[PDB]
Amino acid sequence: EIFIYWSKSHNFKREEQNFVVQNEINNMSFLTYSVQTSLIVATLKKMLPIGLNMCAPTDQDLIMLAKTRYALKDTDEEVREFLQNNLHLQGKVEGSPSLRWQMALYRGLPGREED
Amino acid sequence: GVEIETISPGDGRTFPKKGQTCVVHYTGMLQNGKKFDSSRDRNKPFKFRIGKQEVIKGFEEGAAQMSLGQRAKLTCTPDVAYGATGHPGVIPPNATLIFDVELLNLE
Amino acid sequence: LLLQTNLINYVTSIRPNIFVGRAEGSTQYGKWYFEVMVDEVVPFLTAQATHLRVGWALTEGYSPYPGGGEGWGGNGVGDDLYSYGFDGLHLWTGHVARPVTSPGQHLLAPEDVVSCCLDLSVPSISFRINGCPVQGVFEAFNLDGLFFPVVSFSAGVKVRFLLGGRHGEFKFLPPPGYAPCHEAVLPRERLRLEPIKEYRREGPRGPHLVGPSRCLSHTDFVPCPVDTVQIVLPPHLERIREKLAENIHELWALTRIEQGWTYGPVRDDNKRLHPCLVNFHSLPEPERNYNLQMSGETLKTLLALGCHVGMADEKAEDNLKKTKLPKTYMMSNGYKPAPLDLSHVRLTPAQTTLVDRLAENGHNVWARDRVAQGWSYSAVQDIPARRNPRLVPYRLLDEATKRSNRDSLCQAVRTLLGYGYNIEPPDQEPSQVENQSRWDRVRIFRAEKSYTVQSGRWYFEFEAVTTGEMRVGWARPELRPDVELGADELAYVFNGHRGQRWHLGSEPFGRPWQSGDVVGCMIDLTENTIIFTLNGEVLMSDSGSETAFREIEIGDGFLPVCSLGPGQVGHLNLGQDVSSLRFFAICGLQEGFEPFAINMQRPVTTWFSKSLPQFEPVPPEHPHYEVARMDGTVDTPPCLRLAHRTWGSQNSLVEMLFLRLSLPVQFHQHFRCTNRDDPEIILNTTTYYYSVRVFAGQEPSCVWVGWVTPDYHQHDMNFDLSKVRAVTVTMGDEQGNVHSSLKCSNCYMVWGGDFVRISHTDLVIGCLVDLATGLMTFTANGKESNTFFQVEPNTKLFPAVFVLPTHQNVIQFELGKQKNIMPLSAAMFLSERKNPAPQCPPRLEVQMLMPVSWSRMPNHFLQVETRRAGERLGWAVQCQDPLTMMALHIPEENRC
Repeated sequence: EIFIYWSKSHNFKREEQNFVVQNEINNMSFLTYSVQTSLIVATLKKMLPIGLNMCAPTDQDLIMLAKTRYALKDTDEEVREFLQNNLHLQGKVEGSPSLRWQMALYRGLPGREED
Repeated sequence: GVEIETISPGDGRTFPKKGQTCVVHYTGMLQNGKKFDSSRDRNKPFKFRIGKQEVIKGFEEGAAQMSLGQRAKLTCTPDVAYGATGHPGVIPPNATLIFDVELLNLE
Repeated sequence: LLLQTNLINYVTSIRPNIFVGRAEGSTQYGKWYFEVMVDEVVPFLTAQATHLRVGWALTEGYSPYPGGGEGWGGNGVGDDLYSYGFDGLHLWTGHVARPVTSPGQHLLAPEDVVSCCLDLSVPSISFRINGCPVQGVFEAFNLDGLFFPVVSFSAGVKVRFLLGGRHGEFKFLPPPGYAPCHEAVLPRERLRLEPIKEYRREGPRGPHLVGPSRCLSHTDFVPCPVDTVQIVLPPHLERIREKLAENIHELWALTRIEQGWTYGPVRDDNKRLHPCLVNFHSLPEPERNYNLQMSGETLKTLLALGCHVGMADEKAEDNLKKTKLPKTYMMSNGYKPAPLDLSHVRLTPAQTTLVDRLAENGHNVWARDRVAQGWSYSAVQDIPARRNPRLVPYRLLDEATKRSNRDSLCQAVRTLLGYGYNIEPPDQEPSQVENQSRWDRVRIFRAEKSYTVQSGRWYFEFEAVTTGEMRVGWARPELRPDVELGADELAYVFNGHRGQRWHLGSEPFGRPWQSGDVVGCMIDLTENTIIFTLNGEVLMSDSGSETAFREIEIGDGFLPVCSLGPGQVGHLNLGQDVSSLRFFAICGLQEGFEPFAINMQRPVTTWFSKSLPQFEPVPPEHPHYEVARMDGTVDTPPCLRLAHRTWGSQNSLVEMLFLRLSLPVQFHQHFRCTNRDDPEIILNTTTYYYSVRVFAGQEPSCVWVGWVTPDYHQHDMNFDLSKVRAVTVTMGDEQGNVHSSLKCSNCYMVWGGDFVRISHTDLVIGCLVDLATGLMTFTANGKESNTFFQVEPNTKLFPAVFVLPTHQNVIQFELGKQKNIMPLSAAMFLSERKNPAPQCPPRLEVQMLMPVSWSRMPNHFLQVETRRAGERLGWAVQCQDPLTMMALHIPEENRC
């Protein structure tokens, strides 16, 4: 959510730029203005695998779809609903045998049955 | 003629005779080392009766000298073998044959 | 002409880890006697008769890679001139089946106690099956390397590998003067069966992909120490050696104090009774003499090794004196304590750098004394037999006794250093281990070329069990098996022992791995990047970067590869079952990467790099060598010249180019025993001819012109006519009146140096062959040489020359005839057996010797069991499951 807020507010980005440049923070030893060296991106870059792990395979379609919807920039509520109705849409990935092994793995997790 | 190289000793009491059916699992080869026929690959033993010239004379004599349950190695020179013509497509002319035979049963 | 196929059983051999040999003043006994008791053997478990041979072999060369070698495969014990086998009816060697007579002969059956032997005094290998002597002995065989006992079996066997003493108790008895085979193992290791040159070991989680294994060499049993003549008495050495000896003699006295026995004044040395603390001078004049000599000669070894004993800031008082304690009082024979306290000073690791090899040049020199006296190494104390359990160099000596030697030198140097002397070890400079092992240090396991990925994020794992020179990564399909990984452009790999990404060189990267370190290899082709995860964490470069390499052009494709070095094992988990992959979920799954063998339900076939040199055609674009066809005019015959392009420049590479023409000549299956060309002679002759014109600037002492049998697999960079396989299968009709001595070999040539800047001109060497009588003769510029070889029927022979270039014009094959001797084109082809005109069709090509070539790993290896069957029954091999390939035999090369 922090990242998402950041990508919208231009003044937020310019302030990040001014801060990193004027106080002479290395942004290099921090890695050990460049947006990548900014910790704003790095937090999510490292934290992304967890979030993706929170979603089972059958959902990535909706993700792109919701990603598609964010091209229109549907409200949080709007994308939420446009994925709520498409409950039939995600699933039946047995028709996609390429997803079977991913499915089996995310089942074999300490995460329990399909709760 | 033929020769008897006792690769493994059989019984030595009983021998094939006239009017008896001998069964063999023969794997065979040219003198250089190439292999032409093997019963073992076919998976069925080969049958013949000492006397009516089923096979080349040499093979018959060689299997006649043998005992029961005795592997051996016949070496049929061309004259007691197919001979000058040779089996067309399999045996070249005037070739000497070597036969890893094994007299299994005598009935 | 047509390629030929057959179904052949796997054959696999197991040796014990005994190794013996002989060399100049070597520390190894000669006679060796071991038995093999068959317990049960099915004769015909498959189409092929069950394979079982017994014999010895040679260390360097016996590499029976599972699969297909020479002939129809099944290279057990005795299918090469490095091995010497036996079968109950034959004496196998060099892939020949010469028979043999033993009383009541019969192929290897249950309860056959094959009593093999080996006396390398001559060289000889005799057998005694089931008690009756085998009337056939190998002789004259080569003696470089080490000989180990080895049986060879197909499926469905069982043999017990008796070894004397408690490892099998010799049903029969070793002939007089012979030795058990268990007293040949070194103390540094134990006894265990093992296979030979394995590239795969089934492991707990799966295969292991072991790399090359380092064996001993016949020298390493002989010691090579420094001497005791070339050093003198320097001044301060003359000043200090007396004090050194005075202290160390009594320290050695006190080392064994009350340990074995309590001192009795009956004896003053040699039986654990030697305190002599006050007085070591009155001790035996030889004894005290070589005590002063221990101190001196020790310093003298320091000099030869190269220290510079030089005093520093003087130490005259640091509270130093022989400490008086009630324990070990012993007024008798000296009350003055040996150890003067030395707490105020210590010993830096540099003096240890000296002390270890000081213990060497002590122990090894004593061993060089004993072996000169007559003793030899053993594993059982044999006093009157003059054999001991420690007659080895320092390397192979037991750990504890090495530490005891180091303790003696520790007390000596501890007495010594405290005088400000600047003892220091000059460093010792490494170099190349040898010239032939340039390629014999890496095996490059890759998947098949048919799995080339060209898209999609792929991933796998490679658990580096050991930390050695082993690297893993993606590689391009045309991977050269001769150059190491990453030196070329065809490899993007990651070395672990240093920690180094590798491509067209090495760059710093990541951290070195320890054991059990999964190194997850990824590839993101859409972004054209490669990433490496050492234990989950992404290996970050020595910079802000994350991927190891960027902008990897898709090109032809990529496929996994792993190089494993000496002693280096691993595990290539391409992950057919993803759960077996250990780190895929932690990194590689939440990013779009799929495992490599994600749906290849059948396991991914892998190909490695053999180290069996086979002849290969001259690359039409070779960096250096250039073969030129030259059609023959009315005078010169057709000729395949060889030229060196790069001579006299940078990368003017020089090395022996083992050349060989493609098609062989085959002798007659039966031997004949019992100006212009005359028509009848040239129509009924059998002598054939070819010749090699070694040019000016190519020293004739650097060419070897002749023939090679189709089993020449010797890429020797120090070649000479003494490094060629040989054997003499002497068969006797009885103990006397031996009646046949066949001489066998794998290479028949003459060295041009015999026939030759006393002069500078072109030289020509001809090679005649009489196919009917088997005789072979060589001509030298017109004369007749002295050499002549006589080869048995059906023998195949390739024309071949071995040249070390010394000019941009090395040699020239000259396919021509003489008066009444047909050329080679008559033999090599059948439709020209009556054509007296020399010919050179395109199939007759020049082929060099490439030391390494790719080959397949069978998807199903044999499963053999090894186990101590009991104290009295010895070790017990056993194989039961049948397993067959379908070989492909190329008739001309006698290769499958």
